[PDB]
Amino acid sequence: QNRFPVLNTAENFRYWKDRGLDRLLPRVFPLKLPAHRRVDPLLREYIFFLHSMDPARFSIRKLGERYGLKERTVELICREFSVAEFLRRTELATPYTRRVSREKAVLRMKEALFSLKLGYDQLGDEDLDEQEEHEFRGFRSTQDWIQRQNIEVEMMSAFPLPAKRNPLPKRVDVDVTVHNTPKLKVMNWIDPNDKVVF
Amino acid sequence: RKLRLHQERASRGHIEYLRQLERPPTPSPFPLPPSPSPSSPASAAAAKAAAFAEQAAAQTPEPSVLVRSAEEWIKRDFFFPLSHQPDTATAGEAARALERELGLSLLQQIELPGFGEINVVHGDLLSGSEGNVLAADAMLVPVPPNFLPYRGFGLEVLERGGPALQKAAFVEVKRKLQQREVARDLLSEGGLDPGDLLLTPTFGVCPRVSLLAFLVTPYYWQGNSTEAARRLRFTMRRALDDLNRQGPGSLLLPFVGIGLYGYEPRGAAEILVESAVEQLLQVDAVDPNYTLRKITFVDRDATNAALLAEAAQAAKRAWLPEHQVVPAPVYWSQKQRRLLDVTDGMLMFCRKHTRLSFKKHHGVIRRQKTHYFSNVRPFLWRSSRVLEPPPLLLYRHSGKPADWQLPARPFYRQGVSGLLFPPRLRRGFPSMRVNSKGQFVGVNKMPYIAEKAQP
Amino acid sequence: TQYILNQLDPGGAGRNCSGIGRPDVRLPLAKPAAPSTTHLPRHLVQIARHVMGEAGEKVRRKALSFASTLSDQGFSPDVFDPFGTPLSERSRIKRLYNLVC
Amino acid sequence: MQRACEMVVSLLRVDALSQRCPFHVLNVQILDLLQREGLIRGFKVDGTKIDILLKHYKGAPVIRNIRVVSKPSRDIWLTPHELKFRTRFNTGLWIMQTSCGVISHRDCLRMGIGGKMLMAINNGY
Amino acid sequence: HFLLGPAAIEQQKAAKMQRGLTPYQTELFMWERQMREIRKIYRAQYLQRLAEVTEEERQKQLQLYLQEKRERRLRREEQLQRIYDDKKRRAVLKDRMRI
Amino acid sequence: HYKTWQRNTAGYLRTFMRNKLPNNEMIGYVINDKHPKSIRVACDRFMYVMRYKKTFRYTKKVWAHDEESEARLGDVVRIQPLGYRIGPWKNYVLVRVLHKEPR
Amino acid sequence: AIDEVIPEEIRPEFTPYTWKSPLQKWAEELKRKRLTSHNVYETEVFLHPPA
Amino acid sequence: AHNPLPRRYPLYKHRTLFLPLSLPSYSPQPAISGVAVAPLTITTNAAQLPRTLLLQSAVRQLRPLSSSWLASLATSLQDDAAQLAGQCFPGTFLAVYSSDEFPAICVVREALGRVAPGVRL
Amino acid sequence: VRHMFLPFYSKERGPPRIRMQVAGVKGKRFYKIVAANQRDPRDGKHMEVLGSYAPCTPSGVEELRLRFSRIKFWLAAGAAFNSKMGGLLGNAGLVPLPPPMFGWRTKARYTLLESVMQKQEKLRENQLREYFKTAEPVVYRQVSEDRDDVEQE
RNA sequence: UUUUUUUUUUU
RNA sequence: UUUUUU
RNA sequence: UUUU
RNA sequence: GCGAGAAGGGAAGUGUGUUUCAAAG
RNA sequence: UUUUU
RNA sequence: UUUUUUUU
Repeated sequence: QNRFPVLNTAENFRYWKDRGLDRLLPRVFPLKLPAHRRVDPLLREYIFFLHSMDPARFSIRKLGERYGLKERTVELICREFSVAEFLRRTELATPYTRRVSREKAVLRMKEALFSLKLGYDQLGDEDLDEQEEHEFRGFRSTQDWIQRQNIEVEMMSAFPLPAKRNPLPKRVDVDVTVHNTPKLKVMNWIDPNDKVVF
Repeated sequence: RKLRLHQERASRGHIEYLRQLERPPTPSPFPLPPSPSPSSPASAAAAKAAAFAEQAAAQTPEPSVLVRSAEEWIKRDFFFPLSHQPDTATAGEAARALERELGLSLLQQIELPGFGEINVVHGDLLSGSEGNVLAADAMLVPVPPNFLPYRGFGLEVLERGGPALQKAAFVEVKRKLQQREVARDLLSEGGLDPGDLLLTPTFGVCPRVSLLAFLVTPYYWQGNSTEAARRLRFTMRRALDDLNRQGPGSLLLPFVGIGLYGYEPRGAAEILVESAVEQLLQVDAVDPNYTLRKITFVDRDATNAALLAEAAQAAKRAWLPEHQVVPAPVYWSQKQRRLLDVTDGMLMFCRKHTRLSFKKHHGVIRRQKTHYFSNVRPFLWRSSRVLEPPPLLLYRHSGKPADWQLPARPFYRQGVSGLLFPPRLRRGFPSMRVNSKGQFVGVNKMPYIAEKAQP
Repeated sequence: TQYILNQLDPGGAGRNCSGIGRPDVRLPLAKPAAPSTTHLPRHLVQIARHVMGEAGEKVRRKALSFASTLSDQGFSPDVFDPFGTPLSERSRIKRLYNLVC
Repeated sequence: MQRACEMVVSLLRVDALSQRCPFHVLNVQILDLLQREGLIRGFKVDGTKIDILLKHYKGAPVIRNIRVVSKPSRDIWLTPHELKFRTRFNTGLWIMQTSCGVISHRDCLRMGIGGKMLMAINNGY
Repeated sequence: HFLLGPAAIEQQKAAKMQRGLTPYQTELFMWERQMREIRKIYRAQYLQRLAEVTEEERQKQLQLYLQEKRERRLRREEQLQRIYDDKKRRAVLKDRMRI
Repeated sequence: HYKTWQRNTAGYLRTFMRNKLPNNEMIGYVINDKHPKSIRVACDRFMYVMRYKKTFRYTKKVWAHDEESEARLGDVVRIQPLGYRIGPWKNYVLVRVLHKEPR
Repeated sequence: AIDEVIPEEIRPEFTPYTWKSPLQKWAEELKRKRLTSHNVYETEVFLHPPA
Repeated sequence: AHNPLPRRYPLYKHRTLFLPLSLPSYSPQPAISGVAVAPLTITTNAAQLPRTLLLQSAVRQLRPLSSSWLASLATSLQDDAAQLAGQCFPGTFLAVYSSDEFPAICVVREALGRVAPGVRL
Repeated sequence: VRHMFLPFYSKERGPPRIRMQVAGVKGKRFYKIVAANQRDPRDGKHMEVLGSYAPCTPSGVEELRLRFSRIKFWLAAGAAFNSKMGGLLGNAGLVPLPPPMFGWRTKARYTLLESVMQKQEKLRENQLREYFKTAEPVVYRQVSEDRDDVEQE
């Protein structure tokens, strides 16, 4: 009835989804795992070393570009590596006997099993910067919270139609730091709604 | 400059936050009503009049709420449309006046004693016809091939020079191309490689320029963003390196990456700046050969120029000991350092029996009202939800607060930060009103506890 | 044609495109065809044809610039690329590739 | 105002082609807005009564539900910021009576003026 | 910069004492005099800045008042024309029926 | 008494505007003009109901004062309040007369 | 500039270049050889040791 | 006064934070320094995209500071066009030019930006 | 321009003043700085809220949130404050630092004592310098070959 | 449930 | 106290 | 108190 | 000399209160 | 309460 | 490869 060969149509939205009797059918799905753990442990040591050696030449952003790592992911590698080494050199406790919540214990098992089947990743595979793309991220993505409407209705006419009312930013209160001392911390309360600045 | 008083620094943050929220207006054009309207005469007359009201609605900012009586407001709402520029949209004259005195109303200079002379980022015209109109080696960023389809800074340069300059360009590339083929054949990718340089004497392009280099640049659409950044760094480093043992030290690289190959003022900017510093110091060199001691950047675009300046600031940080910032919470800890001796017997209570740990008490609230009036209301003294502000950054050596720091952290409910019909708040003149005479007078009333919580 | 390709693959300034349809890209066409030399300038090519010499005027690129009957964007025997720069290689898409995987 | 509420009974018919309606000044203006949206095929003033045609598609009519909000005995008014809450996530048609003539609910929010909800077309709960 | 600067601290110490007064009183009175000068500075600054805002708001009121006056005048005139045109037709028509 | 959320609804705001006049002025028709320099003005007010969302009307008869005694029975006039008490019944002052009944 | 597109198999990911870092070239070489295997890679084994 | 947490089988899984962000303005915005900043899709995650980071970066840079009717229209248009054209001496595409006439068109190209920046020849 | 502050002044209560309040939950009381009259109760009517004060916080450092655009405005109106209030505002730079108890001239022994503490801190620095050259996580002693760990903070 | 942080949408 | 196990 |  | 009902439910229905404005002893 | 089997 | 699966 209509021609639209693209991948952002109503029917093409959320491809490979159960629409019918297949919703109740059990299906296995891949297990997610953070990128900072899938990398080769060997490379983590190397990356940490560089960071700790010369932060100027080896910045947080430049270091992650060569190995293809995000600015946030590379930060955790140094932080997690530091603590592991600190307890070994100082002869405090072994990493295996370290106390940690159950959420991390299950994560460690997955990391070991991930490599035992496929293997560790020699180089990360992720983009440093994001990209505006059409994807389904939760139920709050395909909804307009400003006008609170799902279906947009407009008049059909060839002539220029009047534009819609643009929204205004929401003014909220914030706090800033002016003077900081060991025995006292002074702060300032900002009120954007005040006409007189002074 | 160098605001030492606490009051001056406190007011600086207020202006920065207000500037971000301020947005210039954008009046949209309105179409003319149609004369051959098929509607009935009664509706046609009303529609024609309504069109004029909308035009003035978006071009007539409203005054303060306190100006007119309450009654007046109610009648206007039901008689005229709502203006698009409310009193609580833009800042008043007070904010503009303050910036004049504070000093917020040649851009950057990175100077290193011993290695590099200066690094000026002055932005102005190159071929308009000293800081930025005297050098001896001009740069160019042409397309991979020797023919510019459209756009590009080099398109203008080549045409300006006329056939005299063009003839020299085609001869130099021809010889270089042939040399690569023979060298790669006798000893044992038929095109050019990104990172090559070519020399071309000036032919009247600019009286104040001696040489004119030709450095090829790659594209941006190839690969992802992570791969694109890696490619640009390789070309920059190779270009700079070759230039060193070429001639006198005077670089006039206007702006690399701009044109038609894809550019990013945010990301690309940092690459360039960061690269310049290394060249000067010659980090990647076993045998130091100081030849190049002058690097400058020239940009025509005002917008771009401003952005470039920002990059400079970041570059200066973490490199020079005189501009090394440090958070206050960790700065004081680092000063009062001590050596603590811990024996084996002091860690007896540190160890625990259970291996794993988790929450042993669900956070499920039992009484919603009883708990709220016992542990929520007493601990809440503000009508707005404000999170903990970021820490203050201080210097390492001098131990004084710096000028540039992190911005504010505004909070929004449910993520949405857009209001279509903002109301007229009464917070514009706290404890102040208008008298019959027109003068400003105060009031004596208890403030509403939920004033800011009822937008 | 440009509008149709834009919807099929979003690509412009500051975005990673697949390079499909651009003049400087190799595609697996059913039959041989000449490159798209329409976007090249006419002033620089004409002045460069004489200085290039006979080596790069009749044996480098023109020796195979008219071997095929078909062409792209019409025909232009005067404007061409004397230099032998191969515009090979391509890029993978980010939408269709993620669906089959 | 009473004659305005008498149009829903005549226009809400399945097995019919054209229905009469009392002539009124306000009623004429209402039909103009509905025709723009494509709900009424056409109408004609036959003197003391107005003949209005009915639109059908695959048997069923285009109009399936009519709700009268305003009544002669009272008056419903909503502020510009309150109409959005009422009307949200719907395809319905609300007739708004503003000072500058009569317009739909979509245009009322654009101008930001306080209208008056008269009737509802193709509205659920 | 003087009152809030380091010079204020040393100024209090360099003060002449008086018989019958404690050492702390000499500094307290000196500090009180300084506190009187800061009040005037803030008062003058607030008034100067408030004047700029008051003038800006006055211009908006005048512009809005003029715009509203024209809109009402034009709208009222159009309505009167329709009534006058119709009233004339009835008067002449009524006399015709009487004959 | 009205709640905080009841002062922002269109129903209450519209009723308020009708009742509200410059200088707290009122509109009413005279019903008694027997005593010298005295006229009883009957004013009509309005109120809003937040339960059924309906507005009713209730008459408010008040006494007024006239200097020239121009007003007569059955003539709509305008009244203005005053910050005092004059006479046993007199509580208002005349400004003008809108409509005049023949004799 | 487009015409009838003929299906053709390409490997843009495994494409050595003159600007890639030495580590990237090494990493891609091993990965490429694993996918091209048709004896071990395209097989399913239940037990870990060759029992 | 609440601490949400899972109370079911799926007690340990990736729970990414989502921050819905609708369109900032429905009006058509131009390209900043040639880089398009128009909205492509409505689905936006918490992480700020590079395209949006450019617009917000430039926002903070902008400082707060700074007879018949038909006959009259044509009369003013001619006077304005002539006056503006004479200031340079004492838009649409497709403007061809010859190689030997480059100097003649070069001055015209650079002169239109002083009186009509909207021209994009 | 004294006419603009007439409403503020109250005949029954008194002139305006700046003080603190005591509110919250038992055991975790926090101070709240507000503006009120002289005879007004400690917890009651208030004109405007200037900020708050938390002398006890989890981090161990006393916090202080105040409005820089309101405190200066109120002082011009002629609002007094207690001795303790002046000291806190002095550190923030809003008002001149008031003298401490007994004045400044009497502070003779404290000056010498402060110098000794400062000298000790500088000398301690010199001690740790040598440590970094031969840092040893594990150091024994000639008593029983006992292990003694070393860690900085 | 963060070694050197009093910062952290930790999960 | 046993069984299993990169 | 597996920080009084 | 200055401060002190800081422990008050006894009066009132169209009142006590709320809201809109005004106040150079 | 007690505590490196 | 750690008193790992394994549980006052």
